[PDB]
Amino acid sequence: YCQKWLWTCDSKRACCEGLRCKLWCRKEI
Repeated sequence: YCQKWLWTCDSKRACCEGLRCKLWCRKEI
């Protein structure tokens, strides 16, 4: 689900739940 976390969901894998695939995935609220 996640993308290595702190990595740009794409060349590795999609983004996790809540994360922001915009530019780079990362925890947020």
